[PDB]
Amino acid sequence: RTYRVGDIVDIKVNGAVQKGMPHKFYHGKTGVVYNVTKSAVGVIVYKRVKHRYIEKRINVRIEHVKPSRSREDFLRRVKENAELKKKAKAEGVPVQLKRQPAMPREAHTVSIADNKPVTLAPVAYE
Amino acid sequence: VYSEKELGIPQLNTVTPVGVTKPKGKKKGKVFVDDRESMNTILAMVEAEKQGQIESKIMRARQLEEIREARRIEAEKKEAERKALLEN
Amino acid sequence: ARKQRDLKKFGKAVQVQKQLERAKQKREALDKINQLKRKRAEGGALGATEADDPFDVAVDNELSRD
Amino acid sequence: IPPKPRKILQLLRLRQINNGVFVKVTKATAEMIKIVEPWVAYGYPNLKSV
Amino acid sequence: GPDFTRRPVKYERFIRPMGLRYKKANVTHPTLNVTVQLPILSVKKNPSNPLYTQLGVLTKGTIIEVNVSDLGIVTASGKIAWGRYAQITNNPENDGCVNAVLLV
RNA sequence: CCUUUAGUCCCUCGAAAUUUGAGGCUAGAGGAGAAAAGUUACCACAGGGAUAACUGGCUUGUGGCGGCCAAGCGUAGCGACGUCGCUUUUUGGAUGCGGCUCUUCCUAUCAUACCG
RNA sequence: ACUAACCAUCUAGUAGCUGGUUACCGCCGAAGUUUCCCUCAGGAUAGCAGUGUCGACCUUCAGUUUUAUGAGGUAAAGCGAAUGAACUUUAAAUAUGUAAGAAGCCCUUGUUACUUAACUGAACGUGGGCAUUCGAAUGUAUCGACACUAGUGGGCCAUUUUUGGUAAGCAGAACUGGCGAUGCGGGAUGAACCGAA
Repeated sequence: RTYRVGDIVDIKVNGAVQKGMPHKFYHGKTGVVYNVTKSAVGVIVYKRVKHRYIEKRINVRIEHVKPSRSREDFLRRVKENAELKKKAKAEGVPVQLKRQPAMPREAHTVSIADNKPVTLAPVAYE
Repeated sequence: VYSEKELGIPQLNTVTPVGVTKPKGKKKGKVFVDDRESMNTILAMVEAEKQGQIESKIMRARQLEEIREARRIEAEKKEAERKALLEN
Repeated sequence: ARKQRDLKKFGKAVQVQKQLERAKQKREALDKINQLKRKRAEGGALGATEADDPFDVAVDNELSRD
Repeated sequence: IPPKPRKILQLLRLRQINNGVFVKVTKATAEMIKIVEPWVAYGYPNLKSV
Repeated sequence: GPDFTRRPVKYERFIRPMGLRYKKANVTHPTLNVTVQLPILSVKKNPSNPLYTQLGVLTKGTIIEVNVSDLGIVTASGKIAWGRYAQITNNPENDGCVNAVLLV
């Protein structure tokens, strides 16, 4: 794997190799790299203080770091909005460029035919 | 207080010569004292500092003279060994 | 001076960690004897006395001979 | 009170006790209120109440 | 074990009293289900302290060498066993007796 | 260079006669170099860190260990009361702050009273 | 050969230690901590509080939720899906890191001393696209930078998570909460309890 400077990497921490062993607090963490070496990578991490947050620097080698794709989803959203915006302008109709927080559901009727409800006791005995 | 052997202190040339010093961390060649004369001279020096202070001038002179004679015999025997191993 | 500063800073953690390491050692020793007991119960082929060598090496040599 | 409930109360504008507000039912708001469950009483108001 | 021994300067100041010394143990043979009083030959491993196993301290779960001659255990080659391993499985400090189970 | 491990029962030497020991082979495990190095729940000295009192519905009359049995819990493991084995059997000094007077209380009562 | 006592003065000798250190009201208000240097009767940086100057305007911001995606596949259902916690279509509970816009994405071709077989790639620029929902919710008692100044560098208890241990005690890490600087109601009474400032 090839990693450049400025990208975002997730840390997995596998037990195969004891070299470059990070702490359990740095295990399963996400941060940004600042230094790249032959084998180890310098990563900027955010640590939680008892009342605040600080920025630390850790040295983790290749076998623990992998790329992330949260920014991939963000760029997917940007492209999706751009394409819908262009298409809506071309067709002369308005569209929602927003995303919705999943509003509650509407009223509906459910039939009983061929779906007769079954009565249940508090405990299943058989 | 720490020992001058522990500290990496270089040897300093004074009225007492440093001589040909040996490199650090390397093989300091072992010279063996198994000759009766060499044991005599080492023993004479040891007894000299063990006895120490003597009021009599002649006694002090004789102590120094026996050490000197031990060194003389040691040197003679070593030179003889040198000659023996160089010719035969 | 710097070494002794580090010692004073980490004094107690060393003590608790050594206590834990000794507990782990006791667990390991009890395990190895339990393995010895189980193997003797299953089967085993000895002499008149026990091996005169140290117990840890004696036990290992048996658990490797099988 | 833990900091997460402390922040949710600040954002729901419930700074004092007996301090009701109106909230639009939604996934995000419902999750906030469900986290702040141990401190508030909430329900569905009617026309007379409003 | 012995009585008038001179200990190394390493251990010379460790005093082990007569009231605390033990010489025989109640050793249980499981398969030939029987408990007999047997002399203690040596202390092989106290799993709590190397200093204890050097001093001969008898604690719970402690491997000792026991004379099993009276049992008449026949070995594979046909010989009678004169020494086996036995684990102290009681608390001799709380119980005024030493109880061992024989590892056979 | 010797030692161990498993193998063909493949070869030599030694021994005893109707069997062994030591080597031999296959491949795992042990042993920059006379300057010194590593190591220890050990000792002595010196120093540093932690801890700094401690018991406070505590305590009393019936041991511990292993087996058998074992209502159950559980679906192998925990397991009481008993019984068996060890301690343990076929002829009868220990101890290394004490002592005396008086008040009051407790009962875990030596005497006096009454009972089985 | 060599190297006591009292009086006045130097002397108001030398302390980091002890004791004490003088009206009222109003406003603002802590910390008990990170990191570095060095063996002290400790310094430096950052943090909390405050003052001044400069830039914008809920701009922005946030111990929060949602969406997306990691570390936890942890429980569960099935095996009339395959295979056999180490099985899986699916997937719990539980906390937790990151991202969510003009401080944006691309695509297009001019230069470069970089590079490539090459106007070919990378960087530096140009053109475009959305200024009205500019691209989740809720709140917003504004935020940022520079300069300067004062008091702080102790911990005790408890919930949950977790490591080890005992016959039982217990010992240690992470978060959070209470108490320090907090009055009031209640628990007959009271550092650690409940309600509430």
